[PDB]
Amino acid sequence: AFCNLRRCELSCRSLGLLGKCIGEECKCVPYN
Repeated sequence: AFCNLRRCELSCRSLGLLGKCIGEECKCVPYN
C-alpha cells in the first residue's frame, strides 16, 4: 500500500510542518 502524501503535505502544512511519507503512513516534521 502507498502513502497519502498529497493529503499529508497539506494537513501538516496547516500545522506548520513538513508532510513526510514513512512508507504507507504520514508524519508531520521540521522542514529540511
